Amino acid sequence: MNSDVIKGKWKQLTGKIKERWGDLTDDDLQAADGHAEYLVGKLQERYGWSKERAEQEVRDFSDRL
Repeated sequence: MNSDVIKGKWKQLTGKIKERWGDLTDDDLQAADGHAEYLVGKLQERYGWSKERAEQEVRDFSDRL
């Protein structure tokens, strides 16, 4: 039930993440770490939510996968 498929298809999902969250910079996504915790980091960097709120939206994107 718990698997980070985001880090696997990261450089592919980048465009879909930029589509999902327009405020997220593709260049910032297409960097390094990739895995879920990096989405949270960029969500904090760009937006600035609570990690729990970030988790929810990240898993929302994971649901779309």
